[PDB]
Amino acid sequence: MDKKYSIGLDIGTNSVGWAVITDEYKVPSKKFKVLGNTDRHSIKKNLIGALLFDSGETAEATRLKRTARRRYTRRKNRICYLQEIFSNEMAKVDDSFFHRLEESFLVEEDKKHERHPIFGNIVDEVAYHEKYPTIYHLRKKLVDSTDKADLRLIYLALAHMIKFRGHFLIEGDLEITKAPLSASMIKRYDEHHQDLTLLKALVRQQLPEKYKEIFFDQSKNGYAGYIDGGASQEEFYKFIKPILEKMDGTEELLVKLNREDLLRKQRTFDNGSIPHQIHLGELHAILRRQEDFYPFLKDNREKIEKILTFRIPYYVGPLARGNSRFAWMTRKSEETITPWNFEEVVDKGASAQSFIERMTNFDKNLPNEKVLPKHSLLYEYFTVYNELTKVKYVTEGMRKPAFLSGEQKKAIVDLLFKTNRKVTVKQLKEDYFKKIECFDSVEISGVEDRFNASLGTYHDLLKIIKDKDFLDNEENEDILEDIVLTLTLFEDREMIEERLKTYAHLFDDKVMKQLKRRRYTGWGRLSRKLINGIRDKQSGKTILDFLKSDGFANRNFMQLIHDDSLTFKEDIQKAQVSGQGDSLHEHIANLAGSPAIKKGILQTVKVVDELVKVMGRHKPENIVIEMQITKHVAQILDSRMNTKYDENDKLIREVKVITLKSKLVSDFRKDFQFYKVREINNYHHAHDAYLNAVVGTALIKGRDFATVRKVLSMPQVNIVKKTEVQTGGFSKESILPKRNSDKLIARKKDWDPKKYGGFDSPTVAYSVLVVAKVEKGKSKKLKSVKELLGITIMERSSFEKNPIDFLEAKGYKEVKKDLIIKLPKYSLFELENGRKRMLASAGELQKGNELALPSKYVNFLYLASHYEKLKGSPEDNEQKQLFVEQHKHYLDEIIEQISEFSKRVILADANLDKVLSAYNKHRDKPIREQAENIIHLFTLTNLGAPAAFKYFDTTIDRKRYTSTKEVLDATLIHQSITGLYETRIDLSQLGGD
DNA sequence: GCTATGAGTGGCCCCTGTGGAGAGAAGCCTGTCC
DNA sequence: GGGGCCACTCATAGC
RNA sequence: GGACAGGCUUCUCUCCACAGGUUUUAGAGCUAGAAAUAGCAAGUUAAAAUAAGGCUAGUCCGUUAUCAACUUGAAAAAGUGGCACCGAGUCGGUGCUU
Repeated sequence: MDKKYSIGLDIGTNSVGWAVITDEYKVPSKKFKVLGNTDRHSIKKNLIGALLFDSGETAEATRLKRTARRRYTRRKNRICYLQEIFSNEMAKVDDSFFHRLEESFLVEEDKKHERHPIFGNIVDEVAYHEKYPTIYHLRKKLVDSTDKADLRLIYLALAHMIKFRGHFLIEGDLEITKAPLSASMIKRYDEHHQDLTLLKALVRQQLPEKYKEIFFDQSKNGYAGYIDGGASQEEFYKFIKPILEKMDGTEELLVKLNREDLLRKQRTFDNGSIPHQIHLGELHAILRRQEDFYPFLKDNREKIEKILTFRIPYYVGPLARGNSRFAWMTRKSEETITPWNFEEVVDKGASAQSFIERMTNFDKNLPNEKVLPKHSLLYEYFTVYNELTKVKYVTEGMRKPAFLSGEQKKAIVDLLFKTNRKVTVKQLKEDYFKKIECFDSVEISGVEDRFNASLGTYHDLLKIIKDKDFLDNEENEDILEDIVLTLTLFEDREMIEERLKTYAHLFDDKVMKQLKRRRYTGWGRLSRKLINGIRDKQSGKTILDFLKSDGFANRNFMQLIHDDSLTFKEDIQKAQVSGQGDSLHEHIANLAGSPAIKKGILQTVKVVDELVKVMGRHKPENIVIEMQITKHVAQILDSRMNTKYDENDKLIREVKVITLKSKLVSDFRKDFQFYKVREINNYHHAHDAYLNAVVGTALIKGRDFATVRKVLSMPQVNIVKKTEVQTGGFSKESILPKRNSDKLIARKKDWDPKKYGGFDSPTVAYSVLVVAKVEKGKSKKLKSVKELLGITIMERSSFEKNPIDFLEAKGYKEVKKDLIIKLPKYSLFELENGRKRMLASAGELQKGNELALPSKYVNFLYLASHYEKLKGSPEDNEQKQLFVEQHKHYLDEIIEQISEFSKRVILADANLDKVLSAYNKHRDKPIREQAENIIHLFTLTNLGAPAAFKYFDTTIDRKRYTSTKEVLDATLIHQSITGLYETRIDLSQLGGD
């Protein structure tokens, strides 16, 4: 016999609960076979459990980092182009100058040429640093001076301008000197110097004791920390404000501080508002000044100007040669794209059209067609004729509200739609019914004070074209629709002019000019072919044609597409693409929402599949779920379950799908006092799923209440933590100063971290158990070892490619290949007395046990927690308060059970003693305060990584397991997604000494 | 008589600020419809 | 939020 | 239940850019003193990297999504685990079957 049963599911963002119940609300328990090598061949478990998983992450960070990488690469390319231009003349003066510039980052030992970059000699370098303390001084000198200067200084100025060209927020162009920016920066530098001198003098004169801390201590927020340390400008002002208030003569300095102008640096974050035109002007001035000496400058002047001005248009996209999934550019010729010949290579119009169209939705009724623009004339025709199709009007002498004819529709559109941007009900009644039809009293139904459809595009074309006859000609419909498409697709005036150039023959200069200024945004939901492309086989009328005039039927779009006597429904059904059934992964990915809920849905579906496999492949009667997205989950479940068609090819619904809301179950809990505390454990998800299933089955349809109470008191529930292989950044991105340690990772292959510093704290991908021999001690004696080694994310490819060489690189010898066992994150281990630990990383463990607490304690805790906030009748409130007052001794029992559970699995003796001392010290506090503090206490034993918490005013820090050596002899557990299937492997029997 | 290793403990640490252009989805409000 | 790392004391044994 | 039409709000995906921050090196520190050190001077800028790198060599790609174990598979993927009853501190016992 197949015992009828149903599945209840609770779906969140981090957890998926599953419950299986029979017809009588009983939860069966089965005896399962256990694979492995241990003596435990059979384990009994209950058919209830919940799955926990890490929250899903979006793609924002990847997008930002990819954009940053592209920007850095393109800046490097600009610098390389500048150096390629200059190389010919630079070689004539100093051939090794470029070599010196590139290797300057290395230490003196690794440098191949002389250590001083600019000149290679100490005297000239000192002279340059003395005459020109800042690059802005050199910039102003080159702008104003009329003497032939060193080529290397010109290169430095041009490179400094190019590498920091500034923003492009504005198109077009925007001490009397042509370099206001450099002059302003030099003025700020001089003010900084003078103010620093004055500050030092005043501090030394009045308060000499603080001189050393302010001007020598790099560790504080003083001037030294503001310059050589990591102190920010705001922090420096914060620290220096009280000191200036303690001294005299600081009124000017204090006013400067209030304006954030005291001792201001040159390289400041306010530069984000500098237009690129200032840098362009300085560049052009320098080029003009120095072109009279260097022939190559004036010939390549426009190239240098373009390199600064050029940027890739955003609609074009990356200049990829086919092998990038993000690329869409159309490339005319296979030449190497350069900022000088960009115009002749890239089809700007085609690329822009591809960029716009690839995000446009396909027509749902006709998948192989694209929708029309929201401001398309044909779309506006469709909307207007659809609205006026169902309009009912009541005049004098009319018993029934009549329907408008096509002639009336055309007349009304011509009179008001083509003359008014929007047509209202009152305006219609006054202008057509009162004037044209000469009816004094007319009542219109279906439209609220204004028509939602309007001919805005027609009015724009009337304002611009100013020719009504050209607009009203059907022979122009193709040209007008193409014009509207062109206006919607592009935003660049140049491309708009280029494409409309073909139709410029029908219009004057000004008409073409104002057309170039119009833009439209938005798109419709139907395609051209659907509305007016396909024709009826008999009458030849399209959907639009019927909407214009349909006789007494006056059928709307929905009626036409569901009309059995017309071929529109036939064509729509025939056009349904019988494409490959989307893979459930990609099918779920096609949904709208955060990827986390998609992960939850996929896990839920796999849980359902495994449960069906467990129950002997006999499908349940009902599936209860709780969370459009819920509707899509229900659709997916129905599609996967009901798969057989009857003789009439109808859908055989062997399994019914149920959707429920949390409020009903919450009310059921409140009425029958089945309260839950979200902090005690994770069984609440399973209990909520069980309640969902029970309530659904009861609604569709003392024993039941007793059965529910018995079920909710079960201690054995299957909690499974889904293992995940960590991915992402190689390590923390904060570069740290050099230090003699083996834990640093180099930024580049040949950059020894001991001399350059680098990255720190790699993220562990996974660990593998290794049994081998390692030479330890000064005598290099072989020692057989057995330990866990964590593999970084950066080394995953090397490890997977050839594990043997990678392990030998670490010093391990005699590696037994078949003994390597991959252990993903959160792998489960079993210890003595049932104590369980989850492998968090290579060197840290997490608590892997769940506290089983009886229901009556949970009810008492809930009642005490909201003792003064009960929402119900006064009799119920007083009953609950009295019941709380009856059982004050439960607190001692709760503390005792917590102590026992801690002594059994937590092993936090110092923290447990602190907890006991705090509990004894605060035993006279109000009951509700006691409950509030005790609720926080369960964080100590909750599943997951240990965390700190507060108990009254005493704080208990987190207890961390800093050594994974105990699991080296434990029993490894592999659990299926529902945890019903297990495979247990004993690590102790492997790798004996 | 001296060191080395591991073992635990407590505490500190973690890249950030903005602009432009579009496309799409979803949640509410009104009207008509299948 | 949770894992990585450093400064410190200590356990413990080989020598 | 679904589709279209007007409005409010939030959220998601792709591209172009900018300003920083961090790191190493250069910017002769001087005086007295064996040195520890004491005093004085100065301090704003500059170059390169900004996930290791890869081959498809592009002015491209490298952090989202996908993953219990065993057999067959490059992988997507397919396949693999008795039942009923009585009990409950992480699940225990009893009866039939292979």
